Amino acid sequence: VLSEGEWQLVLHVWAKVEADVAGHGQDILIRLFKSHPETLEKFDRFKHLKTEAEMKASEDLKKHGVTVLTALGAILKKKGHHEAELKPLAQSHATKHKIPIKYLEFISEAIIHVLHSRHPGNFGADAQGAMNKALELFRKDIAAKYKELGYQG
Ligand code: HEM
Ligand code: NA
Repeated sequence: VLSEGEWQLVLHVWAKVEADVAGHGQDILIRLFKSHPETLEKFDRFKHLKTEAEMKASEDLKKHGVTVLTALGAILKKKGHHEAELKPLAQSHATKHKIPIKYLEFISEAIIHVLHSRHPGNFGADAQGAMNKALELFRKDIAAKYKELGYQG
């Protein structure tokens, strides 16, 4: 369980993300796909993209980035009371997309990397630790839901 103090570090960096969610989503998706190319193969819409330049120029990738980060934002803003938000997300990522927890760990890493790089003013050691705690809570709750849904993750 996160303290309120930890949630405020989380939401204070998220407020900077929200200056330009589209830009942050591009950086984060591209970071994921470059760091762990196997993750791109899960995307039938995007797996043809060969290079970072092609990724940067993809209007649909940018759109998806916004979808992803807005969903994650809505979860974080619940400060752990995210049962309703996680249900549809768990069901799609388990049953339709088939995303192992391992890959959730990878996008968590991508998120932290990008925030560390873009927001040194709001992502010092304490803030990063809070965000890590929030993303670990997220993955823990998702993993539990995966199991309920019949997916080993
Ligand atoms: C913070 C973690 C994540 C969030 C908040 C997130 C959020 C979303 C949302 C909102 C959608 C659209 C609605 C849906 O189908 O549920 C989506 C679709 C999808 N997600 Fe995720 N996602 C996350 C992690 C992942 C990861 C790590 C992968 C793969 C490595 C992945 C693969 C997909 C795929 C393949 C789709 C369908 C894309 C399409 O429209 O063709 N997601 N995600
Ligand atoms: Na800006």
